Amino acid sequence: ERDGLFCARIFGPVKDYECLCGKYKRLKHRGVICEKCGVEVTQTKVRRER
Amino acid sequence: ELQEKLIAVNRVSKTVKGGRIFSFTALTVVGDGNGRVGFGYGKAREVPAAIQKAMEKARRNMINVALNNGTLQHPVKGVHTGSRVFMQPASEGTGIIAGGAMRAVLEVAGVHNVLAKAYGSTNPINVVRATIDGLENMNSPEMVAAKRGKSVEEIL
Amino acid sequence: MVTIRLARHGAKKRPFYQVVVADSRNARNGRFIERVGFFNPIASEKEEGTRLDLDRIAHWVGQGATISDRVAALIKEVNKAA
Amino acid sequence: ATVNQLVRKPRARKVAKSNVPALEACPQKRGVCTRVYTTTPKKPNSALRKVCRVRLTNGFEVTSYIGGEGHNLQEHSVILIRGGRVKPGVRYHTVRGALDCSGVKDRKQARSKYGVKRPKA
Amino acid sequence: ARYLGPKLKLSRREGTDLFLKSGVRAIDTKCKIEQAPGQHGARKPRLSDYGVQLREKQKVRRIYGVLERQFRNYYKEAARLKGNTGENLLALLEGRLDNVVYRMGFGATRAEARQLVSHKAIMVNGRVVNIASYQVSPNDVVSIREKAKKQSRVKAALELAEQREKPTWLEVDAGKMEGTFKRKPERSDLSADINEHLIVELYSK
Amino acid sequence: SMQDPIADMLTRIRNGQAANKAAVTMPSSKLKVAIANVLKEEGFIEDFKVEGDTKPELELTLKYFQGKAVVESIQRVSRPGLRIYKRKDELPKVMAGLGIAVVSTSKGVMTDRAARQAGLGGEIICYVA
RNA sequence: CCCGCAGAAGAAGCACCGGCUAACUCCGGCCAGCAGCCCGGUAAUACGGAGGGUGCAAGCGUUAAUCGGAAUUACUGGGCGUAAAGCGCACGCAGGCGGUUUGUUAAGUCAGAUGUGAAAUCCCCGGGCUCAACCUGGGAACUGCAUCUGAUACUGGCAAG
Ligand SMILES: [Zn+2]
Repeated sequence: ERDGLFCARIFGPVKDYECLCGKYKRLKHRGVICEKCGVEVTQTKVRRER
Repeated sequence: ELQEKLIAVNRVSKTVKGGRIFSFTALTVVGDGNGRVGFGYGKAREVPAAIQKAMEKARRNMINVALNNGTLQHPVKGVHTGSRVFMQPASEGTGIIAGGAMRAVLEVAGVHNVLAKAYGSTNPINVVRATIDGLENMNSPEMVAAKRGKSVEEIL
Repeated sequence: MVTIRLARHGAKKRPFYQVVVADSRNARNGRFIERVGFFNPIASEKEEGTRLDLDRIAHWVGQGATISDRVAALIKEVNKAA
Repeated sequence: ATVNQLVRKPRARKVAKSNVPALEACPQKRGVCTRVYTTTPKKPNSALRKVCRVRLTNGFEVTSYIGGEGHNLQEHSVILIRGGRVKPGVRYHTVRGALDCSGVKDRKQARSKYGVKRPKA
Repeated sequence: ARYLGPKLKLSRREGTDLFLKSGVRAIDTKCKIEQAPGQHGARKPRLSDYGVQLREKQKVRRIYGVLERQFRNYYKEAARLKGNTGENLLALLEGRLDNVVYRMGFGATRAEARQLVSHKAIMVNGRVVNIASYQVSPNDVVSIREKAKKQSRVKAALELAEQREKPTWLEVDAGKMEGTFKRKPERSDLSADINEHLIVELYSK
Repeated sequence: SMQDPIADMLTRIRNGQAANKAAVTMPSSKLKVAIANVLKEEGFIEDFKVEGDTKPELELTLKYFQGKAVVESIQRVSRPGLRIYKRKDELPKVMAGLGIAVVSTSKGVMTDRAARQAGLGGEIICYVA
């Protein structure tokens, strides 16, 4: 849910180094946050500490 | 980490008693987006193997370079056997200006902002060799300061 | 003789005059000795549509020159603008 | 190559001749077809290539290839020509649809290039 | 003077989502976004050096909706100007009135924005500007006029924009329906996927 | 016959550096000598020494760093068949300035950058790099 | 120029898709046909047609013509053993070049200044047409020429070596 309890921008992307919605499907720009996603771009265990 | 660009492929032939036996040649090159660069020229009956061979060759026999922030350290020429090459550091934003295989060598080399033309033959192989030459010959301001026994500020 | 007159130097329906000192016989927009100001008839507000280099005018008249009526009108306006 | 030699006798610009002199720098020119006929191509082709000798307006006599499948052309037939050589001794192209030249029949592609009208349907 | 055909086809050809449809419904549902258009879509051989550059150029042009001559002119202008050539070009593209409007969120798509601009809906500094190519300057407020303020489409567009995150280089008010073009955008603010350099190279043939 | 001794000097330097000769020697001249001054002043050479009364003999002592020569390149620019005069605003840079270009000016001989600072052009004798 | 009315209404073509070179399939016999340079003889992505597609767009194409690419006259910027390219060999006027040191001059040369270098055009910074084109203020430049004052390293000249 964007943006509910289990958000994207507030915490992180479900998938590792992926915008959950759609951009960055390789290992080049880890961090960009486009208008279509309102999502960070890090590890799968990054949400466990945030 | 390392990226890699298959520049060119070419079919080549051997005449024998029976007929024409075709093999293939693969000119690839690689760079880490920094000074290091290296090119591979492989051959095989079939393309996939030839290119894999070149990727191997390039991975090794690499060569380091001194790259001012995103560009060169000065205007240079570099030549191989028919392909003489003139590159000139170019302002941020300008992008890599170059025609073809040279574009690729630069692209993997990590340089970003150049003006490059090629005098003479355009044989991909020779001209990429000339690029690597003109990149290897190049010296950085600290390195001149060293050769000459001086402070960099002395040289500005 | 040498007259102080206008030169239409602008665009269609949007004249923009340059006042100039030039010999009479020369064409309107032709050979001019010199340019002493300008006139913008179609000048918008808060801009100076008109500007005149008065001494250079004042020199030439003493040199014995003729002044287009409009140019005279424009000088007066400035003296009265003043 | 010496500076002084160039001084003495400077470099000479290679004058290329026009390959369509009969046009004499006219994009086209009118003519009358003294004779229409066909001719055979130099090895390795095989055709009965339609062609016509044309006496021009200006007074040059030449021969003109004929594009398209089927023309109407005859002798004493007033035509226009545009240029363009066919790969012998032929350098010039008949503009279909001009002054006596019909347009090709039953063509629907490149209708311009043979002077054919848009179809109505 | 405009591309009037299928929008998603273009996107398909490009490879990416060009944002040629509002974004209510996801692009994967509307069309086979991965597959290229036409009978020979599934076949995808690696393109040439020239070809990739051309494709890139098309993408950018498609995104903004700028035909070729205009694009060329823009490029030339960028070249003339001081600074990074490609980024200058990008900035110029952004600066277009319609694009600005779209960014603000008064148009669902860029096309919509353009249409709005055409139809004398938008004002720039309280003066009705009708040209989509109008280069909006820094500190130039741009608003919907009182006649076009009642339109249901505008509010929808705004809503859509809201779902999408905002650009830093603007400042827009949903109630007032007026946005201030604060500054010309930095390259970092724009999308990273656009290889401006390729475009530059293409014109530097 | 000898048409340019400045040329001869530069060639001799080139070849000594090429051949791994410690020093090199040749007939002495004033311009030659001020050039040697210069080069020392820019640390491409270890030292020059003129010797002789009548036909004195200049001797440059070459320089080697990490084995390889230190004058990477040296090339004349003006020459008797073609002279090369420049205005201060027109002064080149050698190697994007990592090098030098010897120049004569009305205030003696000196490198390009010193000339710039001084604010006056002249005769570009040679580039060194 | 502004205000009112009605209703998507009245408004999209050209060229190409063998490679160069963006764009691919089906249907029709070295003919008919294409073509800028390098296809067609029965499975033609190259001829014609359909389909699909590509790129431009109120235009699109051909033809004509200039510069480019062409460093393919190479001043910048080429060459001549075998690819084109060293006179068959010599002397030698004109002519070009000119070892080294001192003195002078200032011609070339550099520096500074005066005069000019129409306007317009180009470009930089501005303004005005709803924008652009367009108009338009101010600069800059016009690389140059003449005249003055200087510098003297070089080249040159004059005098001595
Ligand atoms: Zn994303």
